[PDB]
Amino acid sequence: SQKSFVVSNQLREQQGELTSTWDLMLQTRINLSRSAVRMMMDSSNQQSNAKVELLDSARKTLAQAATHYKKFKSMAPLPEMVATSRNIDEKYKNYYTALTELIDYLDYGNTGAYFAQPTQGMQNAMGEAFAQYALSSEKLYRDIVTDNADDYRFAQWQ
Amino acid sequence: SQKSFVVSNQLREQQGELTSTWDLMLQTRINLSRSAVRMMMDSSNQQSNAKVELLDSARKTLAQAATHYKKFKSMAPLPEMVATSRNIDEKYKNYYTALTELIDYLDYGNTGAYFAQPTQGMQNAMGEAFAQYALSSEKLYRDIVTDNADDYRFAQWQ
Repeated sequence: SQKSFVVSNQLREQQGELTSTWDLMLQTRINLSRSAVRMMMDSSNQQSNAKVELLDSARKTLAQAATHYKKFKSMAPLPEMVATSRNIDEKYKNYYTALTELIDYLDYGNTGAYFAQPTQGMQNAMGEAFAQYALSSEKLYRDIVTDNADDYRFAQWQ
Repeated sequence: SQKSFVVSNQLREQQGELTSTWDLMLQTRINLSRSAVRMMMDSSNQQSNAKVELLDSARKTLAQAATHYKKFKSMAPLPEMVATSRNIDEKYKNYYTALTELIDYLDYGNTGAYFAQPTQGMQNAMGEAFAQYALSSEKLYRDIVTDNADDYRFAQWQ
């Protein structure tokens, strides 16, 4: 099918990869918090072992998030999506770096530095960026498939 | 026309409400864990004082999740989506109930009951169900927009 089908499909797949990225960043946050609460309990016998398996689960979900994000970046943007795509990038790198620092803080037993990070603010900023992306994508998508402004070229360095 | 557009747009809106539902269940899980961790810092701290605020934030996100799910349910399924919708309902109800039970334990500071509840498997089952839904929807969407339509009718109700 059709070249507008390729373009419209691309927008849905880009959204799908960002959805997966965001989901897996949230799962990373959950896993890290589960690890932290284990480290705040009377140690060994209970946990001290669990805390490690949970931190490893956080590493895994975060690597999966980064994989989805790389797949996102592999799909050329529509020119009208470049600005919101860059805003996604800015917030993603900040939250991704925040979660990698959390992993590190817990890996060395540093719950104080874990609690000290303003993680929630960075999560919220990503969430809001992801929402603005989805608004812009959906409105372009409508234009494309009702011919109201296909575009209909990918960004490219011609 | 276009009725084809009404149907395809419906599939996308349904996927969007389920995405919002899942996102907000995960944020509930995060907020619950952030509350639980503060319930274990306890005493002076400063960090601990937010334990009730965080549990309230969890109540908020879970209620938002339920609202998105109600919106999902407001949109009549196509017959081809009924089975996977029912599977989503099952896994949603189990995970929603799990989260509410976590809330009710932390309501009284019952962190041992909170830790004992086997939440992670219900979370995972929900996640799998959402994945399966998303794949079936996308496949159906592609069938719909590549024609023929005609053709696609919403569920009837007698």
